[PDB]
Amino acid sequence: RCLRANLLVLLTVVAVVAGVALGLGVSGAGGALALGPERLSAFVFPGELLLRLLRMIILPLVVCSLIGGAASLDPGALGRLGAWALLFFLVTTLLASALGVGLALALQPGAASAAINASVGAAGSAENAPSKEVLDSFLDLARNIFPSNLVSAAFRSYSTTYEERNITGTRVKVPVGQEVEGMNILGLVVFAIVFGVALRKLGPEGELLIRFFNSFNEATMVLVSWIMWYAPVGIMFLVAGKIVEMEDVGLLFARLGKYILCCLLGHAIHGLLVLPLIYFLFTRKNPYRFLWGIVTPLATAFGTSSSSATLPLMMKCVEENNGVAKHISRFILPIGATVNMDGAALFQCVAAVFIAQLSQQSLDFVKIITILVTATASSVGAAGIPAGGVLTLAIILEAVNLPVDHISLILAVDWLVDRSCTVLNVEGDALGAGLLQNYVDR
Amino acid sequence: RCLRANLLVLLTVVAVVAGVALGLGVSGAGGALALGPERLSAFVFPGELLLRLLRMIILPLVVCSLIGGAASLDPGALGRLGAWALLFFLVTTLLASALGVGLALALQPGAASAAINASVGAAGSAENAPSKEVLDSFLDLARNIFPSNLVSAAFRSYSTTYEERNITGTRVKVPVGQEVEGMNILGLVVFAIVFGVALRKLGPEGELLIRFFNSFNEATMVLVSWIMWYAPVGIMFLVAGKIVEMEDVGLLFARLGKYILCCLLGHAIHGLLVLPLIYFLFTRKNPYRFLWGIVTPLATAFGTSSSSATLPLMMKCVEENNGVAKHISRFILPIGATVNMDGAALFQCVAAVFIAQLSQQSLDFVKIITILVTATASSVGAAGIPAGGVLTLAIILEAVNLPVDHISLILAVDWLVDRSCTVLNVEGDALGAGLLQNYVDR
Amino acid sequence: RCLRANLLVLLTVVAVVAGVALGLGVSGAGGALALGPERLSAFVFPGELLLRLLRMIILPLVVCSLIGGAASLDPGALGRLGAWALLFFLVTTLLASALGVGLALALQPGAASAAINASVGAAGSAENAPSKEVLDSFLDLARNIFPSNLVSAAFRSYSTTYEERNITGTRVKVPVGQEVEGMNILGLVVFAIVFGVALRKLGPEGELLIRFFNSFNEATMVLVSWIMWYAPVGIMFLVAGKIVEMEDVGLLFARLGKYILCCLLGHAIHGLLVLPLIYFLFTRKNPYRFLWGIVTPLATAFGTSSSSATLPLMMKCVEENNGVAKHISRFILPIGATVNMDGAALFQCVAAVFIAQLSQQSLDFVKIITILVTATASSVGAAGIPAGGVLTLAIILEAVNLPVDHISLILAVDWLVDRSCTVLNVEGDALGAGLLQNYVDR
Ligand SMILES: O=C(O[C@@H]1CN[C@H](C(=O)O)C1)c1ccc(-c2ccccc2)cc1
Ligand SMILES: O=C(O[C@@H]1CN[C@H](C(=O)O)C1)c1ccc(-c2ccccc2)cc1
Ligand SMILES: O=C(O[C@@H]1CN[C@H](C(=O)O)C1)c1ccc(-c2ccccc2)cc1
Repeated sequence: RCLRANLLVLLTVVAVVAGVALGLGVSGAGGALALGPERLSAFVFPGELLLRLLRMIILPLVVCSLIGGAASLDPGALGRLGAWALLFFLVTTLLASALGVGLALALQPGAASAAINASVGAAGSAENAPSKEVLDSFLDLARNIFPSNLVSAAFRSYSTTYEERNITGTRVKVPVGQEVEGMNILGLVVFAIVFGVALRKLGPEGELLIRFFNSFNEATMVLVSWIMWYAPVGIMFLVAGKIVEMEDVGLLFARLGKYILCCLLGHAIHGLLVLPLIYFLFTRKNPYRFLWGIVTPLATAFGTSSSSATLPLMMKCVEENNGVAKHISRFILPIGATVNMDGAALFQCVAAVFIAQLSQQSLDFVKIITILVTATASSVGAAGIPAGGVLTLAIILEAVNLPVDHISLILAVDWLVDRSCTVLNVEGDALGAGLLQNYVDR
Repeated sequence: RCLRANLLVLLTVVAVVAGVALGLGVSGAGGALALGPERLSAFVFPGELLLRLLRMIILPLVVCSLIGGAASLDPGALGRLGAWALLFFLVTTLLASALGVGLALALQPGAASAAINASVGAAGSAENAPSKEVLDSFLDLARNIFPSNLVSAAFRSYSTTYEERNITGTRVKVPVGQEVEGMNILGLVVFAIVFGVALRKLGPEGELLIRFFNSFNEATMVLVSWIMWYAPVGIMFLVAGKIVEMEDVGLLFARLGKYILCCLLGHAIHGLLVLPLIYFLFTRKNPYRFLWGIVTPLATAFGTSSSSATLPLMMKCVEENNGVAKHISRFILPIGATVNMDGAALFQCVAAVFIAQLSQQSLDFVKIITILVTATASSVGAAGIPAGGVLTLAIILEAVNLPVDHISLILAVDWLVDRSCTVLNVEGDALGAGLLQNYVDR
Repeated sequence: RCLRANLLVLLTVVAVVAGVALGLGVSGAGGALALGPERLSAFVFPGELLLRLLRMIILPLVVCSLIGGAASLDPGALGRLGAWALLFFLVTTLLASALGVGLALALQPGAASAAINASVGAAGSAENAPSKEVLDSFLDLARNIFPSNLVSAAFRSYSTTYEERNITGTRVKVPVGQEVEGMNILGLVVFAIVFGVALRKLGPEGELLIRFFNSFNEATMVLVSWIMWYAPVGIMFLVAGKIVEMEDVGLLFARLGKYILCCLLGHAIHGLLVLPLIYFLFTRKNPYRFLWGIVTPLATAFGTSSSSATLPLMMKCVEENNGVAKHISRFILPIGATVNMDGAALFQCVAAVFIAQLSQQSLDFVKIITILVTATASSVGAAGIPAGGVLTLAIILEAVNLPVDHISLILAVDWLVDRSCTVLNVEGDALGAGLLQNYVDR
């Protein structure tokens, strides 16, 4: 039934296109001048509503899916599957970062152009920042792993601020911990996996609880169906709002065309050559057909710019349309979302290479390897914190000591490239799931 | 067994009467002068303890009751029942507001009297307020519906404050969102209903989870029995404390007797003529007998002045004493508490008409309809936020541009009329439940 | 199998000893000068990680264990068991406080010595404090009992701050309530017990839910096994960090040797004479053998200095190694942790007697009884709040009006005696559990 099957894909693609058209027409016809902030809020509000709906269920779906998936195969096979999955995610993120270096080095987006100016963008506010240390970031990562409280971890994460409690002499900023807002999805993932392993360690005592969590996840999936049918309206209004919130006639594109083209080309090459090649090599099944099977979550990622929001829609589409195993999907795809960020590592590395290319820095071999490794680790470093969309580039440049004086340049255009990043991240998650499904099948 | 059956009703009526007598005697014999703030806190503390007990269980009871009630009848009948229930609540709230107009217009409580003075009450602090816009209130309503996180929604709700982030020129206050304290019971209600519909959409997978939630609610009901047996002491001490906290020899009654009489008469006429007439018309069964069946929750509402607190006691009494169906009770009565506020719409409209009557405003037909509709919507507008006992009148007067210069007059006497409001709200909820029980039975 | 059975006990004792050796060697070899704050954080971080792990599971384990234990015996036997348990905890805490008086009165640690000076310790900051009233502390106790919301009670507790809302004349600080951080484990304990009683009041409706909670607790116990195998590393690094954070060559020991010896001797006499004597008297079974059965939780308490953290390890060890009944363990040991603080009452009383002994106060009989009773009540007074490690001594001295001018003396050495306090608290909990197991068996 092609007409009914492809209806959703048609609807969300039409939603994205019509949202772009609506926003461009509104901005050209007057935009904010004809709109006002109140009508801007009402115009963006369906987007905020879709993101409120899809952030409501990631906690049930992630927790109960991992508990229902971990306790479906014995811990030996689970350990092997988790290890090969982490290896796959690490390799894909690393290949993405290397592709970013190879593109930004060649196209040279940091050539002398309008982007050389940074007074308007920075205006002295770029240097002023928390300036989180790399060690403190890794410690906050390993403290959001193994949370102090599960309930608080359902909406809070640990962030190490810096006070000035060294008045005795030579004032040095010292770390203090204070829980902030944002889900600790990494901690919940680890707790859930460990729980499911515990229930598989038990036998008849755990059958009730596995039945509970599988039923709960199936109910949440039934909610996901209806959220999915709502999603095109939210995507349309969200995209229209996010191109009405800033003019996009071509001024910022004319400013940073090489950098944005480098990022989008890197994302497409990662998402249409590298990972499809890996899938074909391993499972020997049409990767582009599989990619067409998941267009609706990809479009939702492009609209939403959060891997959080698109994941329920994705797990529904992968388990339903494509012939991916239910337990493998449950175990892998949440872990893919919180760890694999191929696009994030990609455009972080490309941004670093761009800001280094302007001012003519060297970056011969050692600094290249450094940016690769710290981008690969920051794939998960940025994962626990939702606020740090591109904030993690500052700590990278602190590690390797580059000019952070114009990091605010990307914040004007962060809303664009992060979308394609989200697309590639969910794509890499699904391709890992398919590969590991075939590996477990063999 | 009349002696054992009516014991609780006798006990709570005696508690209210003895609390009034205790507070009046203490205030006459010296009150605070003989008491001190520390003994005032210890004297009110049983009231605070009862409200802490009854706010502990509304979350379990509401969530699990709606999940156990929604998934007891098919979604078609559920949709019809929900639609006729919302229509009933809307019509009752609208009739209440019209009754408020009809009374305040006739009795004319805003005649020239001591209430004309407002310097002592306002003293310039009335105008200073957040001044929340109507659109922003509706957006916060639809964002507390569809919460971002369920756990946070168990004790937090979304409130749009206003910052001054327009330093570029012509400083205009802009909205920012920041979650505040207070349960998001509307969001939990909607999520729970949707969940129960999902479990009914499933079949054998959901039987476990329905059995879980029904068992959990029955356990919470068993707690409610013991809280109910404690409740008269809390009501007595609470009422005594709330008339010791301000002198009530008759000064404020002598000031606002017409307004308070108008509100209480409106509440009684709504609760003893209109809704009993509707019940008799539809189900043809003794409405005043049914009203006598539920005296203990009504007295608890009068003491507590929160529809939150009285609801567990009410659902216990309605399912136990009166012959109302268990599933219909579960589905309707929580939704009644968070949506139907007949008394709130009533005294909000009466307060508006009173403040308009002083200063001799017109309010011919269009403004009357405006106050009716905005009161009907603010019945649920004030529902998500517990702090806004009468705060929502300011945004109404912002919509229709009346003198808010003396809104602080009612805050001295808000503690009185809100009690009768709570009584009428729970009464309207039960009468809707009985009507819809008979409709489903037919 | 002695070699495999005693492996854990060997490992944690070796961990404590090696942590002491590591910290002393690091402090002697340069300590902070060779370390830096960043490496100090990385060196303490395994300790923080163990405490994050053991605070993650106390909520599941406490809640589900009490629900699974309360609903295993009928409410009559439960009421008797709870009453005899509270009587036992009260008597043991009182005996501990009397032992503290008897030791501090005899050894006279407040003799004229270096400890007479307090300018360096206090420096005027001792008097400045919240100065919480005793009545307000008891009210906050009874409001953390019977929480307003269960979810918030999973990570928040009620603390009455004091504002200055008496500008009308004679500015007097007035209480305001605002929820703060810290688990409301007392409220969760009471709610859980009451819930389990409700499920036992029900019959077939509750069997599912009891099976759920028992399965959930068993899963959490399975997590506890792995946390237990990790624990020695955390204990070693934590102890090393907490003796590297301050020099302990003997300066503070040379300052307060009599006071610390009094506290440790009181703890050992309570833990090795009084309670073993009671156990032998009642159950007639080797108490020191039972004490050897639980060495690993005692060492964990000595390392961690929190009865929160050690309790999962303790309930595992008591149910597994020693022949204590599962239901009795579940019901008693959590209640022991949140109520019985023998060591806390002990060193609080000893600290009071020490600060009274310096400056030559009388403390004949009435003040002795006062300190005993307020210490016995503050055993649970300090229990709800984790921040108040020794903060509760100030409100005691407010009750009985002693010099609080040098309360900051103990804060330098609070990290030492609180460890032995935690050891004795968990020890008293287990001994109560064993006694009541034998009583129920008889
Ligand atoms: O902050 C993030 O990363 C940046 C945000 N936009 C870019 C993108 O989403 O690709 C990169 C982030 C967002 C979402 C989740 C997530 C949460 C719950 C379940 C599953 C996933 C993790 C990390
Ligand atoms: O703020 C409110 O409305 C005013 C407060 N006092 C008046 C009254 O209670 O009638 C009007 C409010 C209070 C309570 C709940 C509620 C919460 C949970 C379950 C069920 C109900 C909704 C809204
Ligand atoms: O603040 C406390 O008491 C002082 C802290 N250090 C000393 C000690 O732990 O002995 C005394 C405290 C700590 C922990 C818990 C606890 C929490 C959850 C489950 C079980 C228990 C109660 C109260």
